[PDB]
Parts: sequence; C-alpha cells; structure tokens
Amino acid sequence: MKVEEILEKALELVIPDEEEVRKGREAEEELRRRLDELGVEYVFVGSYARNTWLKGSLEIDVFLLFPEEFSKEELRERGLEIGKAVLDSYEIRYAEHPYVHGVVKGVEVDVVPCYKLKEPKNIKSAVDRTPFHHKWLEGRIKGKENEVRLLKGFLKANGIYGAEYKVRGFSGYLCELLIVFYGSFLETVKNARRWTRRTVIDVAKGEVRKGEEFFVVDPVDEKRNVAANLSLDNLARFVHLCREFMEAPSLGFFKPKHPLEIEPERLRKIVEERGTAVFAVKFRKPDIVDDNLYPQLERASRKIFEFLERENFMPLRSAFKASEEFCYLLFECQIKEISRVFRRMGPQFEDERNVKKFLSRNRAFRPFIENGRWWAFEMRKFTTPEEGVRSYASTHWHTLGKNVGESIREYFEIISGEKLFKEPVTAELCEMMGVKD
Amino acid sequence: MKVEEILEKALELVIPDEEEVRKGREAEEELRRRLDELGVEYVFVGSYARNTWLKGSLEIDVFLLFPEEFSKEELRERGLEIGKAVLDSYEIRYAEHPYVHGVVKGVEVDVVPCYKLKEPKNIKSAVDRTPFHHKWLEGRIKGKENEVRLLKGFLKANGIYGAEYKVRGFSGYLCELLIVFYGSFLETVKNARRWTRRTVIDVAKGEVRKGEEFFVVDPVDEKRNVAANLSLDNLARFVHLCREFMEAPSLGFFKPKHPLEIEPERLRKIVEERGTAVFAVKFRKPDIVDDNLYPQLERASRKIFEFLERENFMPLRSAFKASEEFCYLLFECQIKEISRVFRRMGPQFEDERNVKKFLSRNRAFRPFIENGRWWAFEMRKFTTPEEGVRSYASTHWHTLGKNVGESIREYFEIISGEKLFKEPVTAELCEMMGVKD
RNA sequence: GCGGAUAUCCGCG
RNA sequence: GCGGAUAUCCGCAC
RNA sequence: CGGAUCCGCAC
RNA sequence: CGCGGAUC
Ligand SMILES: Nc1ccn([C@@H]2O[C@H](COP(=O)(O)OP(=O)(O)OP(=O)(O)O)[C@@H](O)[C@H]2O)c(=O)n1
Ligand SMILES: Nc1ccn([C@@H]2O[C@H](COP(=O)(O)OP(=O)(O)OP(=O)(O)O)[C@@H](O)[C@H]2O)c(=O)n1
Ligand SMILES: [Mg+2]
Ligand SMILES: [Mg+2]
Repeated sequence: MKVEEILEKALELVIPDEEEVRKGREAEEELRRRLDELGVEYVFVGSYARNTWLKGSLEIDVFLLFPEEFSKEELRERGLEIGKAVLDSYEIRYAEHPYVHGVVKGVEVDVVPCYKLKEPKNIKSAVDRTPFHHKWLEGRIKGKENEVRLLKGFLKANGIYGAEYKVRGFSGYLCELLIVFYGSFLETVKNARRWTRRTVIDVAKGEVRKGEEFFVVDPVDEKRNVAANLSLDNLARFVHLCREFMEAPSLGFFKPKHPLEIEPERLRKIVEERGTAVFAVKFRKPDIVDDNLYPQLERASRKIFEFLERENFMPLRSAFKASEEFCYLLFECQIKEISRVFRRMGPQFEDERNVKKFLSRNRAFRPFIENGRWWAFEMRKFTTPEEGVRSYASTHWHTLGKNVGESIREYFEIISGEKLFKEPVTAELCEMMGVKD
Repeated sequence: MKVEEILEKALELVIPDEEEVRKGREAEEELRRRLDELGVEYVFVGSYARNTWLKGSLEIDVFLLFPEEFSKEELRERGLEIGKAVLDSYEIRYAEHPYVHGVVKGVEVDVVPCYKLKEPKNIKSAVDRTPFHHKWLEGRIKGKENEVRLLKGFLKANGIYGAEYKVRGFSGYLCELLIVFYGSFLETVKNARRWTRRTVIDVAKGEVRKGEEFFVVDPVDEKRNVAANLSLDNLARFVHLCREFMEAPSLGFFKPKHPLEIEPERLRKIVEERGTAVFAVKFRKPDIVDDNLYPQLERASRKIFEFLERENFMPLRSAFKASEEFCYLLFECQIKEISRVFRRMGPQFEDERNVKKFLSRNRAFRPFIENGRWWAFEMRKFTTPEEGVRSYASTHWHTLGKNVGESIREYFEIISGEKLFKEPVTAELCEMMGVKD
C-alpha cells in the first residue's frame, strides 16, 4: 500500500509539466494584450485563473463584464464580436447564451459575455454567478490547488469528471468546493464513502445534513445545486469507487482504462450463450454540439426502450455511441421472437352496444368471455424486436428528440448479429452486456 | 323464422315422449307400493314430482321424512335401511349424509333421508330445504311445466345447465324459480338481456333489485343464493345468448353444438400460424367425484398459468380435459423460448454491507449500477415454457390441489407439438384457441 | 436543446 | 388504459 | 362430522 | 400457514 507514496506518485501524472504551464502562461499574456487594447472589461475565471486545471486539460475561461442596463442581443452581439476579433482561430456554441470558443497561440479558449452585477441575488442570466465563484474561491483555495488536481484526475480517469451532458459528472467548480469543504483529496474520498442520495453539503455553513436529493449548496447562491447535473448513477459510481480505493488503494485508480477490444468471433458466442436479441439503430449524426446531441441520444434511447418494454420484448439494457458520421442506439432483449397472435380485450358482457361493435369486426379466431369480459385473438404487426423498432422508428421519429428524430426521418437502419460486430461499437456492447476479460 | 313458432317446434326436442313418461310412471307406482308397506313417511320431489324433468333425463327423487328428534346418525342409519330395501339394484353415495342411489323397474332413483321440520327457520342441512322447495313450487308451477322445460333445454343445449362444479351453471330449481318469476320462457329470455353482475331477484317479494353480485333469493330461506354456483362467465354467456336469440331466433339454439373435430395436420398448421407454444401436462386421473376433481383441475390450471405468467412466458389461455383414465391441463404461451440471461437486482449503492455480499457471488458477467442500485446478470434454470412447467410440477405438486397434486407427485408428462395432437384433446384445444369451422 | 411542473388539444380505446 | 402533440412557468449545460 | 374448492380473519 | 364462512 503506502497511500501517500501513491498520492505523490499520482501527482506527477496529474500536475501539468513546466512546458505546459508556461505554454498557457504565454497565451494568457498575449490574450490580455489584445483585450486591454479593445478597451472592455474582463476577468479570468476557472481552472486556469485559480491554477487548478489538469495535466492535459489546458483551457482558459475569460468572462466579459457588461453594464446592468443592457439587453440580451446587446450582449450576444458585442460579445461574439470581441471573441473573433481577439483570437487567431474561432467558432461558435449555443449554450445559455451563445459564446466564442477559440484558440490563441495553440491553446483552447472560451469567451463568455455576462452582466457586471452588484451582489448575486440578481441572477439575471445564471452565468452571472461565475465571476462570484472565482471571488469566493481564490485564496480560500490557495495551498490546496494540488488536492483539487488530485481529485479531478481521480475522476477524469473514471469518466465522471465534467458536468457536461456527455458525462453528468462532477464540475471543476464542484471539485474545488469539495476540497474547500473537506480540506484534502482523501478527506473528501474517505467521507464520500458515506454519501447518500439525500446528502446535502452546505459549504458556507460547514455542515452536512439530510435533504430531498444529493444537493451541494453553492456558497454564492444558496438556492443553487452545484451538483445539480451529476447523475444518481455517477454519484453511485463515485461513492463506490472511494470505498474500493480506501479498502485497497492503488495507482491504477488514476489511469484511464484501455477498452476491451475483442474478436467479432468471441462476441458472437457470448450473445449465442446469453440467447438475447442484440441490435443497433444506426443513423447519421446531426451537426450539433455535445450539450445538444447527448441529452437527445438519451431520450431516443429511452423512448425506444419503453417501446420494447411495452410490446413485451423485455429489454435488458440500452447504450449509445456517437462516432465520426454515425450514431448507434444499442439494445439487448430477452425475447427474440414473439407469437403472431395476442389478446385484445373488449367491453364487459353488460355493455350491449360496444359488444356488437367489438364482435362485428372481422377476425380469424372467435372471441370469448373471461371474468365477465369479451376478449379476442388478433395478429401483431411485427414478430421480432428488430421489426418492432423498425416500425416504431418510422412512425415515431418526431418523439426521439428534435435533431436526432429528424436525422432518423431521413435515414435509419436496424443492424443485428454478425453484421453488428463489424461496426465501431464493440466496447460499448461489452460494457453494456457486462463483459469481463 | 317468427319467434312463437320456433318455441312450438323446440317443445318436441324438450318434452318426454309417451313411452318414457309411463316408463317412469310404472316405476313411480311400484316405488310408492314398496314404501307404503314400510309405513314410513316420504315425499317425491324434484324434476319428476313437479313434472318438469327434461327428455331423456328421467329420475325419481324420494325424500324420507324422519322425525326431528332423531340424530345425524339415526336418520342416517334408518335412511339407508329403507333405501337399500326399496330399490332393485343399489349404490351408496356420499354428499350430505350418505344416501341410496339405484333403480326401480328400470328407472334411476334417489332415496334421501332428511328431517321433517315444521319451519324453514331451523335448517341443519342443505338436504332439509328440498321438501320446502317442492312445497313452495308445486301448484305455483302448474300450467307452466313446458316453459320450465324450454328453459332447461335452452341452457342444456349451450352447456350451462347444471349447478354442479363440472358446469357451474343454472340448477333445475333455479329454472323453475325463474319461470315462476317471469311467468314464462321468453319473458325470462327477454328480460334476461338486461341482467347485470349485480342483479338480485327476490322471487318472494317479486322485485328485481341491485346488490353486491348476481344473487337469486331463495323464497324458502332468503339468506340463500339459489344462483350461488353459477359462474360469472356463464351468467355472461347466457345474457349474451338471449340477446343473440331475441334478435334472430332459430331452433338451432336448442340443439347441442356438435364438436369441431379436425385433421391432426390442419391443427398443426394453426399452431404454426399462431406461432405460439402449445403443450399439456398429462397425469393419471385421481379416483374421486367430479365436484372434487374439477375444482382442483381449475386450481391446478390456475397455479401453472400464474407460474408461466410470473416467469414471463406470457400465457394466452388455459383449458383442461378429463378422460376415463388420464387428465390434461392445456396451455398456450406467447413465448416459445426466452433468453438464458436475466437481471437480478441487488442492494442500493449505499448499503456497504449488502453490496459486498452481493458482489462476491460468483458470476459470468460484471454486475452494474442503474438508478442507484446494483443489478447483476444471471442464468435461468429453464428457457422454454415446457421445461419451465416440468420444473414447476416436480417441485410444486403441493399447491396444484390435494388429490390432483398427489397424482402429479406420482407421475406427470409434458406433451407438445406433433405428439400432442395425437392425444384426445383436439376438441378442447380448438375451443380454447377459438378456431372457427 | 434536454428534464421537471402546470394548462390544453389529437389518437387507440 | 396508454400513445403521441402544443403553450406558460421552472431547472440544467458555462 | 366422508371430501374438495373458493372468500374473509390473524399472521 | 392455519381458522371461520360460503359452494356442489
Ligand atoms: N457546470 C458548471 C460549469 C461551470 N461553472 C462556472 O464556470 C467556471 C468555469 O467553467 P468550466 O470551464 O466548465 O470549469 P473550470 O472551473 O474552468 O474547470 P475545468 O476547466 O478544468 O473544467 C467555473 O469555475 C464555475 O464558476 C459552473 O458553475 N457550473
Ligand atoms: N343447486 C341445487 C340443486 C338441487 N336442489 C334441490 O334438489 C332437488 C332435486 O335435485 P336433482 O335431482 O339433482 O335436480 P332436479 O331438480 O330433480 O332436476 P334435474 O335432475 O333434471 O336437474 C331439487 O328439487 C332442488 O330443490 C337445490 O336445492 N339446489
Ligand atoms: Mg475551464
Ligand atoms: Mg331429477
């Protein structure tokens, strides 16, 4: 073991190299030179300004302060104007309010506009509370900016860093707040092992209490959950990972897992041995950002799942993959084929009228009474899950999320069996089916 | 073809002919003759006495009237003595107190001991009511015996005459009580179309009312429901027939529906086109009466159905058949085969102690978290409905009804597909599957 | 965009 | 029984 | 009191 | 499971 030998070991893996530091430190100096000239207000916030970023996650967040007496467009316009005319490379994003994401001296940079604001109960735009976070954090974070790095690394290598919808994990700000609250990666990790789905972590009041859900109170605004977009499953994965760390520590907790990657042959035989219907719904990925695509991929996956559920194909698990040009909604069902015939249900024997209407209909098999009710044998539209999803996708594309549903209306495909294993989804399947090596 | 004429022609199918009527009359006289000289008290009751018996169903009922100071042991002993000593050939059967069945001059007779009783207030056995039933109906039935005969014939033709557990229909008594209420067959049929599962027919008060469920109030003991063992499905089945009749009457309603009987090859094709799984449990028939066997057959049929439903084989319908020596429980299932793997479900993530226990267990696949709970993949014991039941019948003969389960304990089989259609159940499978001719 | 809550319409029953 | 659709208020993505 | 089923009650 | 009631 030797936990602190492992902690020191992990430091060199998580702390950015001298070349990196100065690399961004040279892009920071130049970025100032170009703004100071254009004369508007700015502050550096985030993982760079507080000196908390990871080794290899060098991005610079620069908010622009704007007068209280403005309008949404006068922000959107003046901000996006500055970005492109202050960075070498540039593009666009559509979050809360559209912002610039550029590259200066080879270093990625975000540029968000927001309101100046006196004290943070005005909450005019929600991104208005970001410089306040910096204010509250700097100096309170001093001497601990390595314990923050250690945590972010611990997460990043277990896919639960980032509060983006691609992840639903811990935001960088939440990592900083935890280290303030507990005072050390390790004190955070130990205590986490007893975190519950109803744990409230009031940083400003230095107390843990019971609540409605897992709430971390923002010390800048008390009615804001810093951990709001952390999924229940990911909190569950973190709590367990801490337990498993403490109980038997290792350095491997800080190294990302390399994918499974096995023969299209072995995978074929696992499905053969599980006896399940495993299939994917392929289509062209829409041209939108991650914060937009992923929540949709999730809805699409849920809606089809609930279909498989409803039509009694008894699905096991679902998964998705976004790739270069394609997307893949992946499913595993316990029922490969279902009987053509099924039960309809009619009116109670009493209801004289609906009964003559129910028995009027033309059918291959004579109806019958059961527990004072008419029932009838009818034929299903489709007989396998694949045939079912193929029908559902065509008729219910609109309900599978806006941008994704429209990309299905244009083109979609059901791929199953040995054909499936030829697509770039092998790791996402083994993950899903819970394959060990 | 004009209602009123059809009833006329139906009478011929329903009324005992010249020969049969005085076949029993000569038997009635020798029975009086043999009883009188034993100086014992008796009344003739039932179908014969009130002269409502159906064609080909000639049976004398004689209740012996013992003074109410005897003992459930004396009238029991004396009753058999007189019963044995008055019939040509005799059997003994047990229902209330054991009584004597047999023959007099080629006519089937029942000789039942019962207490005389002055009032229908102190009723200490079901058989004690019969004298009073007759005393109430006699004379109130005169002028209407053919109308009762019609009603019994209508029911008998559609397999819902008899209150015995084998049928769960309308008793002979109930039919008479209906004709006394509605005055005629037809006025019964007309008005029956508006019976509900809550209808209450108090004959003594000559009022129809709304209660808790279908309840025909015994005029002799108004706490008794004369319609007690009429099923809901046979109440419905009748209520529907009357409607179907009135609307378009025919003699056809009074003749029995001769069984389908189709090629063991066309039936093979149906199960194919339905894509269901059809099988039977076959076992040696226990040696007990029908009112013991059928209730159990129902229970056994239910428990195995419930199993298949619980186990996710999606059962469609069930039926049973009781031949001379063997019994057959029949099932149709929507799932011919389910996957080997299923999901198990463990503790919520927070439960340290129980997660450890749950995650140590040896498995072929990595368990996973979902909605804050550990779930794990596992292997099913059986994978087809046939295998499933074999497992279930072996382990759970206990539950499938006392006498029946004991025979299933002894020996049972599962016959399915090509092998099944060779058995004597062809007629019950079709009805269950609702196959038209 | 996604999720929740409130209000309202369409469909298979 | 559900399966969709539409508006307003809320919350999240930085 | 020979019997089996079904519903209510306390578990 | 066990008891009570109803049912044929
Ligand atoms: N889900 C989020 C993301 C961001 N922020 C605010 O925006 C700042 C910068 O955002 P971001 O780049 O996403 O996080 P960083 O703190 O910069 O950490 P990192 O860059 O390593 O992700 C945060 O410090 C915080 O004040 C927030 O409150 N909630
Ligand atoms: N559910 C029943 C069945 C029968 N009985 C009584 O038992 C008598 C005779 O029984 P049974 O021979 O079985 O029927 P029958 O009424 O004589 O006519 P059938 O045999 O044609 O049905 C009837 O008069 C009736 O009073 C009764 O009280 N309740
Ligand atoms: Mg940052
Ligand atoms: Mg009789």
